[PDB]
This record gives sequence, structure tokens and C-alpha cells, in this order.
Amino acid sequence: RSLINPGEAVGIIASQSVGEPSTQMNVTLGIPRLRE
Amino acid sequence: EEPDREKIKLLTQATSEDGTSASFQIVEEDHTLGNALRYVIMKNPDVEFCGYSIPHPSENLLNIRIQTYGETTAVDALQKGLKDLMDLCDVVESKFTEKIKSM
Amino acid sequence: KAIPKDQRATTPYMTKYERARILGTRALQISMNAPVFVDLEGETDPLRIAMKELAEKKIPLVIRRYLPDGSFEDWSVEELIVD
Amino acid sequence: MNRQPTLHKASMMGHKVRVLPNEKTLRLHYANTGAYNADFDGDEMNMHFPQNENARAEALNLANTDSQYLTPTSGSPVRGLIQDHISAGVWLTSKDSFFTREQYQQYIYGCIRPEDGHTTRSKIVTLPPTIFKPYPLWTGKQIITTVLLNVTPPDMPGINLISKNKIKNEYWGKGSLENEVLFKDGALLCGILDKSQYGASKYGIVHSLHEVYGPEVAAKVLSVLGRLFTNYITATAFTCGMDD
Amino acid sequence: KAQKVPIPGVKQALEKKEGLFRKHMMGKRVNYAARSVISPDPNIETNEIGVPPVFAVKLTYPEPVTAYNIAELRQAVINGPDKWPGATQIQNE
Amino acid sequence: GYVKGRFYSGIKPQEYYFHCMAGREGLIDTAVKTSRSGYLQRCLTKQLE
Amino acid sequence: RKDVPKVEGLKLEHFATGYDAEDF
Amino acid sequence: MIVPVRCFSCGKVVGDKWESYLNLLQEDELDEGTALSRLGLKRYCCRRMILTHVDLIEKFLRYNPLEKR
Amino acid sequence: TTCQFLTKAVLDNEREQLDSPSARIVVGKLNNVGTGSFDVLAKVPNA
Amino acid sequence: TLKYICAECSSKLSLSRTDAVRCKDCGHRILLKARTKRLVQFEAR
Amino acid sequence: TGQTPIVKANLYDDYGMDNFPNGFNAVVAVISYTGYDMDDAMIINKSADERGFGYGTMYKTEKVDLALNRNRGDPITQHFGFGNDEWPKEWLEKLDEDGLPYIGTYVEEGDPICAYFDDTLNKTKIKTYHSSEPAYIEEVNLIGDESNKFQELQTVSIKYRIRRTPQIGDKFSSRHGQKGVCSRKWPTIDMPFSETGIQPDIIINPHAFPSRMTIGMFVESLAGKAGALHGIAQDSTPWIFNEDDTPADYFGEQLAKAGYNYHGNEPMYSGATGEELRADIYVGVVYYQRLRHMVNDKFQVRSTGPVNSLTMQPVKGRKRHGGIRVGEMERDALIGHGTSFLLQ
Amino acid sequence: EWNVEKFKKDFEVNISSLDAREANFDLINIDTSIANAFRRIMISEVPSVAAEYVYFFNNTSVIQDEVLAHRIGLVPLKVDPDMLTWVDSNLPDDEKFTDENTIVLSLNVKCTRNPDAPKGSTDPKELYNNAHVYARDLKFEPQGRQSTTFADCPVVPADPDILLAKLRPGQEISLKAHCILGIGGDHAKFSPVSTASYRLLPQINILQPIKGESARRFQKCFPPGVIGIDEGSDEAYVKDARKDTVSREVLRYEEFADKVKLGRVRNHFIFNVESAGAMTPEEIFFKSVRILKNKAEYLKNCPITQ
RNA sequence: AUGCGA
Ligand SMILES: [Zn+2]
Repeated sequence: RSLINPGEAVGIIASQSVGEPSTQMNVTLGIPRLRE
Repeated sequence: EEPDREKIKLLTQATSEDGTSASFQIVEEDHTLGNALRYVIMKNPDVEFCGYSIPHPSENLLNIRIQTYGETTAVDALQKGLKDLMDLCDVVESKFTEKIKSM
Repeated sequence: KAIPKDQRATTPYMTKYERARILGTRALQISMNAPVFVDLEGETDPLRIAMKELAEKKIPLVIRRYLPDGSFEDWSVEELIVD
Repeated sequence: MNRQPTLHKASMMGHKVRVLPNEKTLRLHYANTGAYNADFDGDEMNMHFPQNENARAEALNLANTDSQYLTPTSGSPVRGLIQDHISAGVWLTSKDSFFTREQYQQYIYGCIRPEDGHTTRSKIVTLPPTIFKPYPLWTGKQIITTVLLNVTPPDMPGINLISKNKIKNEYWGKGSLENEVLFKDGALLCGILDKSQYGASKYGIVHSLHEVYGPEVAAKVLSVLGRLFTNYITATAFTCGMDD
Repeated sequence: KAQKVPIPGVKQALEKKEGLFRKHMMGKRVNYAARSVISPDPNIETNEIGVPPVFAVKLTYPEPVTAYNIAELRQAVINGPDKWPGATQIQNE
Repeated sequence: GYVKGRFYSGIKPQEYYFHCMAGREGLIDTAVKTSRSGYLQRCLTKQLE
Repeated sequence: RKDVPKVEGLKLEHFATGYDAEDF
Repeated sequence: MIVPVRCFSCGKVVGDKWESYLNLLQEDELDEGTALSRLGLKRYCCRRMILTHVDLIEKFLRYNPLEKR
Repeated sequence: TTCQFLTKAVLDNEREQLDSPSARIVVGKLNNVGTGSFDVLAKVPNA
Repeated sequence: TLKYICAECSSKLSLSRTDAVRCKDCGHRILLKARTKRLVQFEAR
Repeated sequence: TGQTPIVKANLYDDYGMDNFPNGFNAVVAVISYTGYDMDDAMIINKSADERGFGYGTMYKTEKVDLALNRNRGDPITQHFGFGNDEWPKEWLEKLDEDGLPYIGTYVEEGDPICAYFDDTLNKTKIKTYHSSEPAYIEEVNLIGDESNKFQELQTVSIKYRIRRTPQIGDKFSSRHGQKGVCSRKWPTIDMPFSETGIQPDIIINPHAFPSRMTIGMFVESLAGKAGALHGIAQDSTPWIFNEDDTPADYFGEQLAKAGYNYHGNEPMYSGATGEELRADIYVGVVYYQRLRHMVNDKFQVRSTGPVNSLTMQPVKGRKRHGGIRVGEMERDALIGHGTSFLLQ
Repeated sequence: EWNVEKFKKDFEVNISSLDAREANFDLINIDTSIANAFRRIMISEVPSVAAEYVYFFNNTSVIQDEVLAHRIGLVPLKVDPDMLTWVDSNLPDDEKFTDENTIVLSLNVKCTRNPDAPKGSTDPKELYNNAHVYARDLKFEPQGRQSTTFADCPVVPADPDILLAKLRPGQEISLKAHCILGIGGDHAKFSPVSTASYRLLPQINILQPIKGESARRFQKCFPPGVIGIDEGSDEAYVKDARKDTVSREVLRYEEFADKVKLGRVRNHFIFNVESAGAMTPEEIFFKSVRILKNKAEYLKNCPITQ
């Protein structure tokens, strides 16, 4: 009963869950690393 | 002149039929009357629960819910409140006049 | 395209998206004078009325679940476990 | 309602319209401002009125605030009370906070409108006083018990939770124990509540009520708490000054 | 491809940067919309929005009239466009 | 740049020039960081839609 | 550094309601 | 603009105490504190009303276009 | 580079199968995602 | 009598549709339209 | 309603900003209490605004030019006034028989701002007033200047006075860059009252200070209060004080000589109930300024309006009855919700 | 046991000071809800009569017309507010204003120059005529009945010295103010009191006695006259707790802050009511108690609706 | 476009 419903826009959900928190943001770090 | 048809309203959704709980809605009132009314109402030994709530300052409303014991009706208990407020105000005015005279 | 009923393989449950569309479309139909099969019981919002109809599954609608192939499973309201 | 930072779907939700008289400004509850990332500093919001029953049904079922109790990023719930309401819970929730029968009931109707669908009882239920002796006395935690007993359905056992506070026990004394949050059948038996509890960071109390009774219950809890703390902030207020 | 800030052609049309497709297709202006400074309020529900009566009189719903909503919509007309739960216009069938 | 003064008792002027440095560099990072996240959003939001 | 001087007319500016500087 | 009629915070009529107060700082060569004490502005709501006033109307009035100059 | 993709499409004689949600918005079509991921029919009395 | 004040001469005057827009006492070419005894209602707030 | 801050730098006088006061000294309670005082929302006394608190006015100037089409006197034909009689004589309700409004006139959007006559149309035509709110005609200015003759007075500049009442959503700020809108105009009875018998003009929530570290505002409160009680201005020049001469002690002791809490709090009672509040409330006198950005005025609603012909899509701008944009991010975000019937 | 008459047994009043403009009175053995009711009512609910519709005929002054209208509204009038009933709204403005419901005040001032001031500055009052527009310039315009009725209560601004406006030659003000009945709740201009506030009697619990220079040294820690010392060899006593301001300054010092408690007397209320001049503050209080009673009578009178 | 709420 916790399963994801058929048809969920999970792609977009992914995109916002990676973008939105990337606003709070030896090797490349942060936004340049994520862009790279 | 007409018996005011809109001052107090009985919210059937908030009123027992068995016997002692109602929510009344008064227009154009606030804590002004409310807190005194709840104070005297709580003076009634037969009130189990009574209190007032303002739905919203902008809303210009006063809701006062009275649930009593099986020994009184909220309309009756409320009337007891109002007789208490009027008589109490008689006491206040009378002592105030008396102390003005005392000078 | 017809998935045999005995051969239907999809989720017995109504999705939140399924539930939403069902209630919306059926309500809109009621708003266009679809015959109400339940007591209006005072209600005036066709959406809450359709909500009542979902509570009784009186809705005579079927969901056509598509698969990216294009085959689909037509399911009644009266069977997909609402909740 | 949609804010400016469309950064995520949680920034554009469906709200139930309530026309407020004698207003000129869009009125919004505090619990939502951390989902819009909004602040009354001067922030502007767009209001959309959909023209179609399918989109209405979506605004009643999909975009609604309760369907956004948690973020999909992490599932830390998001919506909770803030600033003043949090500190109000800290003050009310002190074991030192006592309340008279009159006061207690006052807070209750202040926070519960049965006419608003705020209950599953159509009457009121109440606790026995903390102190039978010198002066019938109720605690504030007893108040939270009363509200929870009044917003949850009587047909169900009370929520049971073992949580923690954001307050080390050391501050309440050398033997004091006040970080242990104890919930017994829906009844707060030890500890206070704070951002950790009714904020918007998963678990705590609000997260647990959301899990047990669902988003409509959890939202109802939020409105009840918001009223409780607003009125209690009327009785006790809150201030800060140089002495602090 | 010609030979100074010349008038744009169709290619410097809906494409390039914002354009049509981006600025008027993938995103558009819309009717039934408002913009306003937001104000807090603990007395409303946490899931509702307190709309000032300028919007209450300036936002309409295309209500199909029935036997069940005849009372409410007849009343809204009675109020007229300049009153509460009113209605500004009526489109016949 | 180590400021021993505190807001309750104030900051020496030489110290105000540094807390002003940190405050500015904060406002610059704050004003550019939001412009560096739009292209990250739209560039892959186009794909997963 | 010299300290900012305190005011010379450093005197009571508040009374109870009912009272005055006839007691000051 | 002009000495406010009443103290926003309190409600005490204050518009009567301007010219005498200015006179009292002129005529009585008093100090602002004692002048307000004799004027009865015994609340800082009423104290601040007059103390902070800037009767800028005198500067406005010199621009009167209804008289030759 | 919309026009470049256009060129590659026409030169292909391409056909849009109108599945992309973006494309579907461009053509004024019910989005295929979520609530548009499926169809609704009605059971109607035949007599 | 309509009135128009010279922005530069203060001289009151009563322009007509048949005269040059100029202060006959100064010669200015800018005129403030004078206020008159005309009723306007006001809510005292 | 302009005032001179009680608390100021001595350069306030040396630079004369007292010539052009931009704010006023207000009674502030630093208190979360009402529940509308969070984050960025602050409450004003309603009766205080009724006493004129922060009352402000906005002037809009108009140029009515008719020499834009000029080109060889010849056909120039418009004269403010009438000719056809057929005009609604109710236009006299605002405009004198010369076509210009009576200085002082109340005008609402749609009312005629002037009346004129063009022989080509043989009609008395008017330029309508287009605004969201009514105004009053403040000045009517006749411009024949730089002209060669132009004696017909075809250019007039009209200045409108639009009153700006303090209102919910209007932005206000202290001298500390801690800006907030007024969430509501609290009834004076409902305010909290001190045992001094006063209720504040403005209430600012304390939880705003801990992030902002606006402690200059705390000292401004305690100094403006001291300076009102003893009745003198206080110097706020940076570093006039020193770690061994704190201002809280200087004004604190001055206040205690005055007869008030050394920490500056005062025991206040709840307007609503009447009990004494838990603690003594931090009250003081703070210079508050009304920002011109009454973004309150920025409200806009459009349920119908013009559309661009190249799209037939809502036009732009509040004053244009334009329609807000649902951009790409809002489109994508609505797809996130699954609200595809809302997205269409 | 509790009855309202047992309250009458317990309720006390003590009036410290009664000026025709100030009242300082105490209510002992009452509930806070009642004092707050009176306070709140005295502020918002006591009806008063104030200018409401100002009709300008001319204003060339450098003062904004609207603003001046607000200022004219703010002037409190020495009017017994009982001379008029409320004016409805169901009816046209021509019916709104009658001699039964409205009081008219005219203002007609024309500014001039004065015949030639010596010197330099020469005082705008010397250089100009009627440069200062005062409330004393509100000519009262009765109609018929109340013309007679005010024979012994004519309409006067409660403070003629209030500066209303300052003019310059050629500026002129002609306006007709319509003063109506209103409540301090609908606008602060209708509030008949400037400040009605109450304070609970401070209670000074001396935990252990103090003596000598610690007794007088403690005595100076409080408002001058609150703490009395008779001998000081044995105690530092409280001359009058009513004199205190609750500055809580004593708590800064452990010499005392550990041998005293600072509280209040929940039953005892120290009211301070200052009048705006329309009525004496006690008279306003009388209206407050009769108003609250009248409201309870209205609620008895009301039919329980459903 | 710039500035702006931010
Ligand atoms: Zn004052």
C-alpha cells in the first residue's frame, strides 16, 4: 500500500529533487561538479 | 424592534438534541462581551463546559459553545448568565453611584 | 488491444490519479444532468455529489489503463479497490 | 496558489478558497511558507482559478496541501508551525505551566470549533485535573492530550510515540529529564514540543499523526495547534530584551 | 545571413532564446489569474487562502445551472455582479 | 581579521571593515548562486519530463 | 577615550497613576 | 506637516500645546523636559508627539503662489 | 537550435508521434502523464 | 468669471478663448487654474 | 506626518536631514503576541492610523499635449470646451465650460480629465482618466511656452493628488533594514496595554532579531525611550561608545533615573483577557519609515482582458489588465503534480 | 457560597481622585474579565459625536484638503453626545442630516496681510491676518430646536487653542462640517477618552526585614514614598504600594532581591480614566456600566434563533 | 530594454 501509483511524473520529481536542493550549494565540488 | 432574529444563532451542527450543548453565534461582538459571559457562565455550577471563540477578527463574529450537565439547557443556562450580568451591572452601578455620593 | 478480463493483470487499486479523474469527470457529467443514482441529500457541488457516487460506486465508468504497447485493461469502478 | 520560485512542484499547490471580508491582500497560513519559501517581507503570489471540473477535482485531490505533507526529495514532511508558534509550544509545554478549569476549557474552545468539523464527537471531552487537592489544576501537556483526544476519532486508540526534543535535559535541572518525548495512547506524558516535534522535519508528533491517521488528520492537527498557540500567545505573549 | 540591428526574420522568431515557443507556447499569460502581496493569518485553515473581496467579486466560475443549483445561482444573480457569492454574467445554452 | 568585539558591546571600526567584508561577500554569493541553479534545473528537467 | 557624559537633569520622568512629583 | 491633533499612541489632544511650548522655550527659556512637564505631556506617547515635531508648514508656506512677491 | 532540429526533421520527412509532453502541449493535447496517462469510458444502458 | 493665475506674476486674470495665453501683468506663458467656491464632499478620514 | 528621529547621528544635523524628515518616532512593542506578527509581518494600531499615523500622499503628473500632430497650424481644431451640445451635460459635474476640471475635483477612473472640440468631428470629445483608484485634481497648469503663438492653449499639465493610507501589505521599515508589511490594523482595544496606560503603535516579533542580529534596534529602542522621557536627542554615531561604556548602561541608568525598567521592559496586560503578560515587554520609541513600495498597490486580477493579435493570449501588465505568465517552470511543476487536466 | 449578591458583599470601590477631566478609581474584589470589559467598552463602545462629513467650498491653502478634513474630524467637541441619535444609512444623505441627528459647524476664514509690520520678521500674526486657524474658528450653526437646546449647551470646540491650519494672504477656507454620533470602536475619533487604562495593585512581599542603611538603601530602590521606614532599626516598611511603578529595579541587587517578592493583587484594580473633555470620566464610566447592562438586556431580549 | 519586489 506504499507503492508508487502508475503514471507518476517521477522523471520531473527526480529533476526537482536534484535541482531545488542544489540551490543550497582538492576536487571539483558543488554546482560545477554537478554540471560537469 | 423585532425580536432580534440574527443576534444569536443556534448551530444545529453544534447543538445536542439530548440536552445541553449548543454553539451560538453572535454578530458584532468580541471578547468584550465574550470573556465576561464565559466568566459568569463558568460561575454556573451546572455548566460542565462553556467557552467562546472568535472565528476571526476580520469576521466580526463571536461563537460561544455551552455544554451543561443533564440538569439544564444551554439556552436556560445562558439566560441565567444574562440575568447574572444585568444584576451584576446593577451592583456595579449602584456601588459606583454610592461612592460618588460618598465624596 | 483487448486484454481479456480473465487475463487482466493490473493493480486492483484505484490510483490517486485514477480516483481524481473519475470523480472529476463523473461530477462534470452530473453537472450536465447525468442521472443521479443517489440522494442529493442537500448537496449542490457536483464534485461532492460525485464524491458520494464514488462512495457508493454507483458510477458507471470504466478506466482504460494503457500499456505503452497500446493494449489496455478496462476496469469498472465497482471493482478496482477504491482504498 | 503558486509562488515565485517554481523550483519545485511543492511551490504550486491547491488551496480551498476563503473570501475574507475587508481584505486587500492575499492571506496565507504560516505553515505553508516554508514550502513556497515565502516570507511576508514583500513576497507576491499568483492565484489561479481553474475553470474545469477535471481541474477542480485535481485541485481537491492532487494539488491539495495535504497531498504535499512530505517532500518527494526526502520525505521529511515540510509543513509545520514556525517562530512564535514554536516558542509558544516551548512555554506552554513546560511542566511548570498550570491552567484553571476555566482557563483550560477556554483554550479548548479557543482551539476547537465542532461547528467547523473540528471533531469526531459533536460534543466535548475533557480530562480530570492534574491536582484534585488544593486547586483543581490542568497542565499544558494535559491540554495537548485533550486536543489530541478531541481531534482524533474516538473509535481509535491514541497515538503511541517515543520521540526526543531539541532540548538537552541539563537545562531543566540536575535530575530533570525533559528531552525524552513520551506519547502514550495519544497522551503526552513527558517532554515538550518544538521544531523537532511540530515543525516540518518528519517524525516528532505531527509526522506520526500524519502516518497513523493520514494527511487530513495531520492538517487538522496543524490548524488546531496554530489556534492553540496563537491564543496561548495571547495569554502569555512572548518578548525578548536586553536582559536576555 | 545578410549584409546593424536589422529587423528580425522568422528564424530569429520563436526559437533562439525566450521567443514564442518558450515565451508564448511552453509558457503563456493566462486569464482567471491574480497577483498579490501575501499576508499571514492563523485563523484561516492551513489549507485555505483568504482572498480579499476585490477578488471575490472579480473571479467567476462557469456554472452549469441545474435543478440542484438553481437556488444558489438564482441567488447569485440576485446579488448581481456587485455583491458577495454573486455572478457577473450569464451565458445561455 | 579576528574580531574580539561583540554586538552587545559593539565592534571596533577596524572590525566593522571586516564584518562588512564578510557581509558583502555573502551578498554576492547569495545573488549569484540562484542564477547558477536555473540552468541546472531546466537543462535536465527538459529530459525527464 | 573619554566616556560620553551622563545628563545633569537626570531625574524621575514617571509616576504612578494617582501621584506626582510632590513626592520627589 | 502640522503639529498632529492627537498623540497617535495615547489619544491625548496635543495640538493646543505647540505654540505655548515653542513660546515656553522662547519666552520661558525653559528646557524641553520641564516645558513638557508644565504642559502635562506626562506620557512618552504625548512626550514624543511634540518633542519630535517638525512644523515644516513654515517652509511650505513661503511658496504661496496667491500673493505677489 | 529549434530550427536545426527542424531541419533534421524535415530532411528526414520526420513524423511526430506526438508522445512528448512538451510537444503535446504545443499541439493542444491532453498530456499523456498522470491523469492523462489513461482513458475514461462510461457504462451506459443498452435498453 | 473663470480665473487663471500667472505662474510668474501672481496676477489674477480671466482668460478667454479669444486671447493669448500670457500674463498681461508679467507676460508669463504658464498659468495655474484658480480654485473657486465649489462644493466637494469629504469623509472626515 | 513627519518627525525628527529622537536617536540620530550628529551628522543628521550637520547634513541637515532634518530638513526633509522621512519617518517618525513610533511606540514599538517587541512582542510576538497576536499571531499575525511572524517573520515579516508587523501590526500597527488601528486607532493610531485613524489618528493619522504614517499618512502619506502620492502625486501623479500628467501632460496633455495636442501639438504632437501639429504640422502647419492649418487643420488644428481642438479647443478645450464644447460645440455640439450633444455631449453629456453631466461632464460639467467635473469640467468647467473651458474643458478643464475644477481644481479640487474628485475624479475616478473613467471620468473625463478634460474636454475639447475638434472641428473635424464636430464633437465635444474628452480624454478619459485611467487609473485603479479615484484622485483629486491638484493643479491645472497652462503651457503656451516655447511656442511661437499657440494661443489656444493646447498643452496643459494636470497634477493629481492620490492619497495613500497606511494599509495591510504596505511595507514599513525601521532604521535597521528590517522591513516588514503591516499584516493587520489591530483595534486599539485589542492591543496590549502597559501599566503606563498606553498601547504601542507598532509591534515587531522578537524572533526576527536572532537571525538578523539587529541589536542596533534594541539600543535604538532603549535610547529613544530614554530620550523621550528625559526629553533630549541621543547620539548614535558609531563608536561614540566603547566596550567599557556600553549604551545599555548609559541609557539604562538614565532610564532608571527616569523611573523605568533598567532593562527597558514594562509589565503589560493582554487587551483581550486582561491578565498580566508573562514578562515585562520591551517597549521603546523607534524611527519607522514607510517605504514607497506599497506593493499592496501592486495587486492585480484579470478574469478577462485584451489579447495580442499575434497570439490571442493575455496581454501584459497590471495597468494594462495584462495576465501573469505561467512560465516553463510552472508548466513543468504542474506536470510534476500530475495535474494534467489542470495543465491543459 | 457564591451568588451575585456574595459578589456585592465582596466588591468594593475606592475613588482616589475625581477631577472633572480625570478619574483615578479602584475596583477591589472583582474579576479581570469585568475590568477589561469596562476598559474595552469605555474605549471603543462609548458613543461620541464627531465631525463626519466635511463640505469644502474653497481651500486654496498649502494644506492638503483631505488631510485638513481628517484634522477637522479629530477635533473633539464639547457636546453632550446624547443630544443626537444615530444616523442611518438606509436613506439618502439629504435625509441623513437633520437637526435630530447632525450638528453643523461652519468655517469661513480669509487670510489677509496685516497693515504693515515694522522691523523684519514682524510675526506672521503681525505681518499677516488670521495666519493661525484655530478650533475657536468653528462657528456653531444650530437649527431651530437645538438652536434653543444649546442656549445653555452651545457647541464649542473642546480646545479652541488647537491650531487647525496656517494660511497666507489670499488663501481661504470655507467648509461646513457635519458632526455625527459614532463609537470609539468605529474610529478613534469617536473615542471620548484619550487614555483609559488599569493597573493591578502591586504587592510587595517583604521576605525578611531589612534595617539601618540597608533599609533606607532598599527604600531608595523604590519609588519615593512606596517604602516607608519608621525607625529602620527593625524594618523597612511600605508606606504605600500604590505609589509603585513595578520598575523591578530592586532585582538588580541581591541585598534585597533574595528577601522580597514583587507581585500584584489580582482582585484590586487601579483604574485611570482621562477624559477628552466631552464628558467627565466618571460619567463615561457610568455609560460603560449602563452600556454593558444594556447589552445584557439586549441578549435577554433577543429571541433564541435557530 | 532599465530599474525594481527579491
Ligand atoms: Zn501621547
